[PDB]
Amino acid sequence: KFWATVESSEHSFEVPIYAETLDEALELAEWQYVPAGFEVTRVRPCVAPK
Amino acid sequence: TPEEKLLRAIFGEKASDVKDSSLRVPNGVSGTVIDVQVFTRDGVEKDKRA
Amino acid sequence: QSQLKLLVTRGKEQGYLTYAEVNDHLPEDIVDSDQIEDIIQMINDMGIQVMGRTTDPVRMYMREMGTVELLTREGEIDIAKRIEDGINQVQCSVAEYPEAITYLLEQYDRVEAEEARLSDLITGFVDDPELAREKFAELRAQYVVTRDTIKATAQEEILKLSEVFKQFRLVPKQFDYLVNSMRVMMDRVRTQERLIMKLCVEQCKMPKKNFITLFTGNETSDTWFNAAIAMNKPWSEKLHDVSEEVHRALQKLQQIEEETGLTIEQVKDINRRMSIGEAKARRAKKEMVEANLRLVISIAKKYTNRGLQFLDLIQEGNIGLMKAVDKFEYRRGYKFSTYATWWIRQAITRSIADQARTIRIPVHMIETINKLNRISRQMLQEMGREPTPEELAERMLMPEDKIRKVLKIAKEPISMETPIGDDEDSHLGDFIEDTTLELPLDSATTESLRAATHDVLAGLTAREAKVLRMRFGIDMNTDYTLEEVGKQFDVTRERIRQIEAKALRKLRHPSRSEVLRSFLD
Amino acid sequence: RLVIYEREAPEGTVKDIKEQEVYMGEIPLMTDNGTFVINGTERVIVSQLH
Repeated sequence: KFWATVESSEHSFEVPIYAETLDEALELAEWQYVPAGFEVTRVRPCVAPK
Repeated sequence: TPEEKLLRAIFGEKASDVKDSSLRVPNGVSGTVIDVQVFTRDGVEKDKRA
Repeated sequence: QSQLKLLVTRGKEQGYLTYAEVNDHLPEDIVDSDQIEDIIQMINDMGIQVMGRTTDPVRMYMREMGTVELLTREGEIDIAKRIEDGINQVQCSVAEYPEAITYLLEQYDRVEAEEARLSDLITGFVDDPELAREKFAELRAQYVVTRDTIKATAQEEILKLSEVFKQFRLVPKQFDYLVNSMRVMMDRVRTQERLIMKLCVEQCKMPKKNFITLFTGNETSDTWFNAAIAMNKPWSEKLHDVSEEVHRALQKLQQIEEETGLTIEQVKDINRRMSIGEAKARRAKKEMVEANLRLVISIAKKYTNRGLQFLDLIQEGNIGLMKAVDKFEYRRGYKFSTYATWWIRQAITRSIADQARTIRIPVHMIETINKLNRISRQMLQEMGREPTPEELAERMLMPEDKIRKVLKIAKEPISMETPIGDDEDSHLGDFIEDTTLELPLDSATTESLRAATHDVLAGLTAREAKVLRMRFGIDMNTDYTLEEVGKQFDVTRERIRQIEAKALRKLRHPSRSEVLRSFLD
Repeated sequence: RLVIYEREAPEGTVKDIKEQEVYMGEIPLMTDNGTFVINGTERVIVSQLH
């Protein structure tokens, strides 16, 4: 998955966004975030050494 | 109760049919009575003091 | 075309939503704890709130009855006709049952024998004790004429028997019991029929096609049994194994033909006919009610605030409407509307009179209170303030001292959870003291007094202690009568009564008496 | 004044009763000190600000 950093209002936080690509993760993030009046700050890939 | 009935029998004390509800001065306060008022229901005979 | 934006949009336009509504619509990728619990914070930063079918049955009932088509002036006559056709059919079905007549005759034998009253056996026939005593003999006569015709000429007299039995209006309870008896008898018939059936098809291996072939029309005789099994059929020779059971259980089957005075063929027909009639009746009557369901609401809208819910009112009123449909006859020409109105209103009022109170009071009490409430209206501004408490009932037809009590119990109790002053969590019932409790001080003094009295009783003689304990409930259950004391004490009567007075004296002196003296506060 | 207008206007009155000063309620009076008495006790109504 991908952790998308969303920031709005008085504070910020990260939400999981599942996708097959970083770019796709960004698109799926924005499409599922921006229109609500939420800003999309950052997108990070999930590491987790296994 | 039995013990109380024994007590009544020995000391010959009539158990009153009337409980004492009387208004008494609250504990700790010592005043001087400066006045008394008696309010009587309309139709009920006034007492002596009243 | 966003899920989140839809959630937030609902939560913006409305502004204001509940946890569940937010849980309903969530991002495809958010199912878990920190993924919601934080989204709430997100939402509770802007447009902040946290906490078809509209539920409340006031709607659903209104719609469901909103479906039903209103009747027509002529349609009422159609439905009522269906009713008449329906009922009297089951009445005739009752009249054609021998045990139904014999039961009536026997119960009347119990009436004249003073083992029961008339009110329980009859409401009157088409209408006096003498007239009853005779008409009943008419019934009995038409019975005793048809009883001897059991030999093709009987079908003629059975008609008249039905006629005279029909002329009786039975007490509803009795009629119900009759119908019940009939259907139960039918259930017995089915018991034997099914028992015999399962011993052939379900066990003995034989088709229901062949089984019912020789069954219908006899079922009592051995024509289908002793004259059958030898037929050389695949299902024939298999019938030898159970042949005992069926033949043993057949006795009751032919016994029913005696008890009821009808062949097994006839019974089923009569009771089935009755079932058809009953079903027809209820089928029309329900249809009558459903059309008039609106009237009930229209009436109930008057009685709203009397302490019963809207739907309670409309339901009790619905029951009233049902009663109206049950007791109505179109042949009287009375308009069903203005008729049923009074019934519905009656059910409503009678119900409110009952269940709207925490402490339920009799009807005449409610009425008596009402009259006082009405009298207190006219003298309100007439007396310049309000009529004196002892001037109301003067106009009433009663001793007038009731006004107090009547005005007392009538007041409904105050909710124990009623918020008291300070507007805090302090509630009325929180300030209710427990009087019924025995304070610990007194409970200790009682123990000390027990020990004390015990000690004082340890000082007397063994027999004095025994008799003084026996006279009272001291350290024993059920204090004994002065004679019983002697019964346990051998020597009896005036003896014991003396020792008592002898004990009290010894315990009267300020040596033994000084210890428990202070308990006399 | 209870006026009953004659049916089918122009509006005159068939009859009208002037019935005399119907008493509705008593109202609390303010003392010369700007206080009321609710029960046996001087009461003050605080001026609001809205």
